[PDB]
Amino acid sequence: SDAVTIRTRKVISNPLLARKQFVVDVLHPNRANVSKDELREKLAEVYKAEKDAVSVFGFRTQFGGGKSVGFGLVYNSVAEAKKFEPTYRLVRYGLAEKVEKASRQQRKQKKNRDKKIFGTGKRLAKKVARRNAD
Amino acid sequence: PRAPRTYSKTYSTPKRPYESSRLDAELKLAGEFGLKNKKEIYRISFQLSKIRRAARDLLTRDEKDPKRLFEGNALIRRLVRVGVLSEDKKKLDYVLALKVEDFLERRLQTQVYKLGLAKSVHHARVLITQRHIAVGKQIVNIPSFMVRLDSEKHIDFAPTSPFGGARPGRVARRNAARKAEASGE
Amino acid sequence: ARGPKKHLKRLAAPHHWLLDKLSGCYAPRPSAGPHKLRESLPLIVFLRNRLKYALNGREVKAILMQRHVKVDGKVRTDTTYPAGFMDVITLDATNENFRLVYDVKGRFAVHRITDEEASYKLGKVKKVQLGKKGVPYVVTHDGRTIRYPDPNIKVNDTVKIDLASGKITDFIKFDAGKLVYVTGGRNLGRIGTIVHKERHDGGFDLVHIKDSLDNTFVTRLNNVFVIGEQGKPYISLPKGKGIKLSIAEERDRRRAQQGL
Amino acid sequence: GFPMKQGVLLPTRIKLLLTKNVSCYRPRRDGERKRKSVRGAIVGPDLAVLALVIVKKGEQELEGLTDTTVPKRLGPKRANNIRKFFGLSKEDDVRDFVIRREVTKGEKTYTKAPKIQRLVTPQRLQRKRHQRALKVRNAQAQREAAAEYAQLLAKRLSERKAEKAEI
RNA sequence: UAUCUGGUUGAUCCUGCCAGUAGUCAUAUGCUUGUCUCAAAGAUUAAGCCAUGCAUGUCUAAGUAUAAGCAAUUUAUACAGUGAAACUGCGAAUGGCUCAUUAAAUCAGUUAUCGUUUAUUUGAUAGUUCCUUUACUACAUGGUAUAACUGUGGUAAUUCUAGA
RNA sequence: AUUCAUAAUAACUUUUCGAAUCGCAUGGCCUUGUGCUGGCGAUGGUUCAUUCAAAUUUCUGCCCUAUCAACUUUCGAUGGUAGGAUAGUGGCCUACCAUGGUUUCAACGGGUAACGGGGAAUAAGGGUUCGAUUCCGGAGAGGGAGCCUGAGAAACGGCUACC
Ligand SMILES: [Mg+2]
Ligand SMILES: [Mg+2]
Ligand SMILES: [Mg+2]
Ligand SMILES: [Mg+2]
Ligand SMILES: [Mg+2]
Ligand SMILES: [Mg+2]
Ligand SMILES: [Mg+2]
Ligand SMILES: [Mg+2]
Ligand SMILES: [Mg+2]
Ligand SMILES: [Mg+2]
Ligand SMILES: [Mg+2]
Ligand SMILES: [Mg+2]
Ligand SMILES: [Mg+2]
Ligand SMILES: [Mg+2]
Ligand SMILES: [Mg+2]
Ligand SMILES: [Mg+2]
Ligand SMILES: [Mg+2]
Ligand SMILES: [Mg+2]
Ligand SMILES: [Mg+2]
Ligand SMILES: [Mg+2]
Repeated sequence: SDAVTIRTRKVISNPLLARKQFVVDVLHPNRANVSKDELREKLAEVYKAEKDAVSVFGFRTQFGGGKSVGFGLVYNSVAEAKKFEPTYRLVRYGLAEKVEKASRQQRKQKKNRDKKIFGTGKRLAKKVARRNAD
Repeated sequence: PRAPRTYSKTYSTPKRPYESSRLDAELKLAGEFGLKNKKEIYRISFQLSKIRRAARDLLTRDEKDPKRLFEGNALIRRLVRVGVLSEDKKKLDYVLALKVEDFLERRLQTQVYKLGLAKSVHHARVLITQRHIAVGKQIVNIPSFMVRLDSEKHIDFAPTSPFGGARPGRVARRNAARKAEASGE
Repeated sequence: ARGPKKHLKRLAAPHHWLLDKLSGCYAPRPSAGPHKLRESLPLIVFLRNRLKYALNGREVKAILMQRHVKVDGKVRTDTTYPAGFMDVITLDATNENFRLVYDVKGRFAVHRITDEEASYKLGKVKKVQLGKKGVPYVVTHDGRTIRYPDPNIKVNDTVKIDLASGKITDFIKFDAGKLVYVTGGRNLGRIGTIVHKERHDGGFDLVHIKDSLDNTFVTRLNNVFVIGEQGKPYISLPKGKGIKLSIAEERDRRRAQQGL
Repeated sequence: GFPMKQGVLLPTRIKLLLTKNVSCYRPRRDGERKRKSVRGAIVGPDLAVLALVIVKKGEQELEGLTDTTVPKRLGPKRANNIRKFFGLSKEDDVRDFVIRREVTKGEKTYTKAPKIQRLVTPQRLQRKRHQRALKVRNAQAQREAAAEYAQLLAKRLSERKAEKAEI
């Protein structure tokens, strides 16, 4: 009961992306930039869809505080939410984990090392072993 | 290789460095309006010189010209809105006759002092820069906020300033804590 | 040098795209298509900047891969497809149609149209020739070749394409006293009737066009697109009707719109 | 380590501008030619390994040449190559005589067979008669379009010559 | 932002320069440097020379899959899923950097191709395939020849390559 | 505005093209043969248009210098004819022919601490100075030269040769 005053300006329906876009502006007195996860669950019962299909990003609160302005999305279902959500925001919403790949320089070094080998390279793998053995 | 970020100078140094008459009037206005540098006079003089030559080059055109009517009335409305040019004397001749004090009286540092609430121009500057004035529902820490005649009745204390409420203040809390430490619970 | 260019930077894009100076060093270069690079609106610019159905170009690709967008009855999943003048854009989702007509300010205007309007389009006859085996054909302003036309059609006329078949329905002839649309020049987006035209042997003929408010102007015929008879436009006109009033009267409608 | 080149009637090495589809060289770009030194075809004392291939088996038995046979790696992948391999006929079945290779995963036995190319399937016949019908219907559509335009030209000519006669 | 001042003489009025004076998205350097926004930055002398790492690769249901790869197939004993490698197609002629050349040259605005080429995109487009038929050659569909792959190697070395 | 588009006739060709390609669905029909016919596309493909262009091209405009006034034409300079080459016009090259072409309205030469422009600084007005550099066009990848593949490169994170 802090009068957080959730509202959504410039709401546009986008059945192209099977979602709804809006601008989430909140008015939180005596409190800073409260967080994104209670804004997601608040917008869940605002648009009556579900907690997991709500996507928000932005919320740069105004100078002097008290008011935060950001962008928000509500998806029709979680399946098409995952289909039209960027993977950096999946791990922001807990729906996925960071795919543990190599570093970008290490991936480029691996590609430039793999450019030398024509073919699989299994015959040269046994050839260098036979050359060093005998 | 992006688009270049536009910038420009907002002040002009006078051609003569040491004139006793000009140093008299600059430091008179600096102490009268509680200014920090002479740059805060040079910047206002830059805005006088730009709008004076705009009105000069538009008064060169004759009346009933669409360019003169459009640019003249837009500058007239802008100066009336900010409150520099008064409700009457809405002519480009009076825009040519504007002075430095007409912008110095419309600053937030001047206006906060003038509607009570500050007791001094220097106290008005330090209340603004220490975040004690919310003009609308937004706090301002710029002494040159240049109030535009629709916010004069709303120049008040901030809702999050200890003068305006919602907090007892940092040095009052420390002084109250020391009194409690020297007294009891 | 050395070949065709594939990058379009910002500050070299067409100005009617209204793209931001900031937020990137490049603009969507339109691919080859029915219209020229400088005189067409890419689908990413129409969706992300005009319709605002997308926040980034990645989701613009996502709708076009979902094949929701189609122009002229064809899907056109390419991101930078050069949709141009007199092109209908149909989204079967939301049941929403548009035509890329210009506005009074010379920019591509979001003008929603009905389905019986999206069932056809107008095309300015660029050239008439006999093809191979003596088959006459006309080429319109969007590169459409329509064989066996009605031989009353000359150049700088307009046909009405069925848009469901490579044929025509009816044609309207470049004559005096007909609604014309200005497609190029600084007079872009002005609607009026032909007062007269000049012969100008050697090239670059001129057309005198006056509005309904008697705002007479001249234009090269390369910029002139006939869009109906005297009155009665074959296309629903956008908001403004191509009158091009002065800016002082424009700021007066803003006060009138603000005055409630 | 310089390969001896076919057709170099010289006892030493020589640099040549080797191109695509020649020996001792594999290009990496389109139209790329590179100058490489190659040993001549004339056999001398400077060699290290000479390659011999036997074209006529003799009376004696070697340790590792004529005794051990290597199984064939890939069988015929095309249907006609299968038919000429097993000698069935011009028109028989290849699916019965597809070569099938056994893969054991330790516990699981599975069989793999090639995709048989260039066989006749009703999908291929459907596509073939589709282009037959495409060319036929295009020919009737253009002929009736030309006939309609010819009768439209005859109507315009009759109307304009009626107006020119009585004007 | 249409401004001048000091210096020749014992004193004056001039000519006249020197000196001051004010800006520079105009550079360097000295001293000083708390905050927020914004951001030029090896161009000038050496387009002088470069260690090293990276900057061009690319697969969808829709060209080729016997990886003796994975899940094993999903009438499925021809295959059907994914799929390294490699044939195949396309890109690599875009970009980024620099300004050494270059003085009707580039370039700028404006014209022409009735003086030409143009992959890709988009629109249209092909019942005639009859060698000299009064001699057609499988169309329920021709052929080989190779990569990747297996195996034998050479050289210290290279995105080198040979024989089967 | 054409010897234009297009058509016709006679022919000519180390005879061009005119689908032996792939995914998904597989409906309907009767001479019930796994027969007839058929759908939604993908990749291709000759030509004409289109777009992206490219190449050449018409007029006009560039700093200082005469202690640079004559220059070009052997090794094409100016034009004609004909050929060759080019993707195409053209001395672009060749052969023959004529002696032309530029110039004090500054040709030609020299210098540039010269890439051109959009622009920038200063400025009452008029001007002066700058513009290597966030955009457009050009040129180059140490200096030259030559070339392969490709629609397009005289490409240099392509090749070849010399230095
Ligand atoms: Mg506070
Ligand atoms: Mg002087
Ligand atoms: Mg701070
Ligand atoms: Mg330099
Ligand atoms: Mg260098
Ligand atoms: Mg480039
Ligand atoms: Mg960079
Ligand atoms: Mg640099
Ligand atoms: Mg291509
Ligand atoms: Mg010739
Ligand atoms: Mg010739
Ligand atoms: Mg000659
Ligand atoms: Mg320069
Ligand atoms: Mg230079
Ligand atoms: Mg420059
Ligand atoms: Mg180059
Ligand atoms: Mg290529
Ligand atoms: Mg080069
Ligand atoms: Mg490099
Ligand atoms: Mg390069």
